[PDB]
Amino acid sequence: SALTQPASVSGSPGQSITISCTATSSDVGAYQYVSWYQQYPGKAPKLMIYEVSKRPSGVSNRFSGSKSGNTASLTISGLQAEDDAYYYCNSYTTSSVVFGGGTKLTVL
Amino acid sequence: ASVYAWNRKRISNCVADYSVLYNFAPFFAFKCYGVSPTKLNDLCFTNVYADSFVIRGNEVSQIAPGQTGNIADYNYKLPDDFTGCVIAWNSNKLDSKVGGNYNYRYRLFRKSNLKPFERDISTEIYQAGNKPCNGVAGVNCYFPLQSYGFRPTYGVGHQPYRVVVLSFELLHAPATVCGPKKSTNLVKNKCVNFNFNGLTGTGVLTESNKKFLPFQQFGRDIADTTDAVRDPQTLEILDITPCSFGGV
Amino acid sequence: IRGWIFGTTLDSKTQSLLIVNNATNVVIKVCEFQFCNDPFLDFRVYSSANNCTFEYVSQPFLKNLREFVFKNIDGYFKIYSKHTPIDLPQGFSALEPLVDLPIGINITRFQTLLALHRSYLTPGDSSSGWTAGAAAYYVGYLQPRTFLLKYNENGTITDAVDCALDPLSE
Amino acid sequence: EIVMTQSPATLSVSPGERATLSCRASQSVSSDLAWYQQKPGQAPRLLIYGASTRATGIPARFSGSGSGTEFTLTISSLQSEDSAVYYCQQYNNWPPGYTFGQGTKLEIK
Amino acid sequence: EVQLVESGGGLVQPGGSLRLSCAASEITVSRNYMSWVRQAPGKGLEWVSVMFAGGSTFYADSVKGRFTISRDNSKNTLYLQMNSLRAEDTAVYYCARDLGVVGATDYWGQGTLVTVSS
Amino acid sequence: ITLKESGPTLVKPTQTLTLTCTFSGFSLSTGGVSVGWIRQPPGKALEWLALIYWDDDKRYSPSLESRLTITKDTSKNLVVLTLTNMDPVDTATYYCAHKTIPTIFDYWGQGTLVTVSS
Repeated sequence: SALTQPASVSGSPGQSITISCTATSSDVGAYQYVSWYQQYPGKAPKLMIYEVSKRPSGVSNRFSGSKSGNTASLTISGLQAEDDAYYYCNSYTTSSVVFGGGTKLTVL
Repeated sequence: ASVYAWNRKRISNCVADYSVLYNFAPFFAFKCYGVSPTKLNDLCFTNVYADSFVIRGNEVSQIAPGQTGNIADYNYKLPDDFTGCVIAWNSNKLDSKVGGNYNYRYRLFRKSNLKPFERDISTEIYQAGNKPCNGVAGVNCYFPLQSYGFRPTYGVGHQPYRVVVLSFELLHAPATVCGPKKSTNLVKNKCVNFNFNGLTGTGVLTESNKKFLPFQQFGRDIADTTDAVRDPQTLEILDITPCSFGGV
Repeated sequence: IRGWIFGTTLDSKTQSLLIVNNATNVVIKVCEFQFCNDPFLDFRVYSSANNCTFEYVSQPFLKNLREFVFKNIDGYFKIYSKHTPIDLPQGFSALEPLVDLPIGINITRFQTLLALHRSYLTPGDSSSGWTAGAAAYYVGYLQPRTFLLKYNENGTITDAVDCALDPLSE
Repeated sequence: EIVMTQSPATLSVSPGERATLSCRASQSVSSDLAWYQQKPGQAPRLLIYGASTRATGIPARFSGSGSGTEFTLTISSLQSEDSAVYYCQQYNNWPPGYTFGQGTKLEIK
Repeated sequence: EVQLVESGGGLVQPGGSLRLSCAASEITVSRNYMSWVRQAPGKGLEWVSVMFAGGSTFYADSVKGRFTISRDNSKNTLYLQMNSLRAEDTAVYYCARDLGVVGATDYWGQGTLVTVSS
Repeated sequence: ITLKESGPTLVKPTQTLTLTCTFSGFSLSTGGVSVGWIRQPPGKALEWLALIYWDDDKRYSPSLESRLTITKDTSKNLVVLTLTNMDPVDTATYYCAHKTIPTIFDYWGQGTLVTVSS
């Protein structure tokens, strides 16, 4: 509602799929800092990517972010069975950090 | 419906369980006037009216007996001796859209207060003391209704709220909507205190062999002694005999 | 004959009562609709605005002698009935409790309801009327009396004696 | 009672250029705002209401912007008489409510 | 012209009472959301009170229980009664007709000074 | 009923374009209601793209399936369209219309003009 993410997505194992976390709200700022979190089956979210097109060393090389303007198209190539989890988006606003409405990714 | 255009309905002639509500939702606003919420499911009423509409967040307090405001004094007013109650639960998953949901409005300007359960729909352009700006703009020609315009970036105070108002009656009531009942499971062959739909007595219950006519509910021997009764659940006929007594 | 109308007046000035049978079901309503000078002859309805308070429906009441008893004393209006093969027969037969309605309208006047196939319809007409089959209906008025009722082995009334008709009966 | 904080306090710009003044809220004020110019010696004057709508008569030289928790008023070309005080008034709760600022003093040369 | 003119400003001993009055022209007040604003010398402004078009009025917390707004509708004018003036309440009071979401406060009054003995 | 699309106006070859269609007047909870996408090349006729029914059983055009995973969120009543691997055939306008079974796409949105080139 503050930021916005679709209900859920489910991509077949071994292909690529991209998810968007559109702001759907005027003056969310420049929408430049955008972090993504992997929520495991009952664990604390881990920073997967920040600075969408950048990526922190320590995770695989298949996740990849992008920017089509005002949103963050999170892409995942070579989907593996380990990837069944929850995904969230995060971006600073003018006054305080805001989160996305959440997205669920189930591999089948 | 909108606050000033509630969708009136009546709910009578039914065995009403006022506790089927509690399995619905968290019931953000649930306080009952004139009748306790705990003792609602059992009490009976004349005619139960239902008004359904949507308001903003910080204005739900104005729907109360004798309370003045801008939605209570201008477009929806319930009595001070009101019997029934109001139920409001935040709903901005089906009512607040991005850009402003200009579907729920509220009379902001008017002439005087309104009477209890007085609903008005008029959307004329309000006066301006003198002849107003009929169909035009100008100094002070301010429409009386104003849309809320809910969006999913509004704070909880500016979010849409669905609300239902139930109006009961307790004066002269022809009990038509109430009573959950409680058919205590049947026991046979022991002298037991029974209450069959008001018929109270004591005795031993035994399988009957007499053919009650389909319109009959009671059985009597000579001298009005209630001898038998038919089940209101399974319609089986039962014989009543007073349990054993005697001298020693 | 397909229905009746009761009440203190036929105008909408009071919440009069309506009972109308049909080939499919009975429809009972109490809504103070002002009616015409005469019941409309079927052009399916003829009445003014309404303030209905009660409505109900159930299966229809249909040489066969249909008998009805209409009573309304305690704020309730009660119907008993019987349908018999076959003028009034001399046979004894008791009427059974059909419905106990809760409407508490002060009923003072009552009428019958007619219909007809491919008949013209107007709110008011003279004694010319419209064609119909040969039929008749009898009307009688009840009185407070003392009755001796005889119940059989199966719980049905088989005979009755008027306690105040003649000395032998008394 | 939402407290509004304007910034900066003072501004001295050569005649004829632009001036930018920020007034900062602490919660969500969406597009409920207004800007008043109270020339020293009498009552204030409404310039821009709502989010950025320019009040009638008010020279287009003023421009308001912002939404949510941060707002800004902007003047195109200060003339010598533009020196006055400005206040951003919010009204997210209208019956009964308004909340004023601390004011800003703008002058020229 | 459309205007709001005020009266009642002056000097009174502490604990005393006072009455502020607001006159209008070419516009009505009885059916107009009225709002009295005030300004302490050198400080900002503050919403003091409001009366609706049905009569249900409201007041700020700082002056709750001491001031009372009224209006002689018969002759198209507004009033604000004050009492128990303490050291804070020394301010210049303005009359305003506030609309809110449909056009923010616009038409204001010449003001009225309210000071105390000391 | 009203709908509105939004998203990127420009995109590069072989990239994932995303679009969000926000509507007003209806929601994604009632029966029959659905949301579909349509594209139109400059000066040519429309074509279908995808559809999301109200029971969350989703449908796409047969020719262009196995991609463009259309997701949605019925809480804020929003539909999301995402198309990867842009080709010069994909240079067209895009509209989000509401679909019922007989009156296919009777309520269209705003539309975002998108170009695919360097």
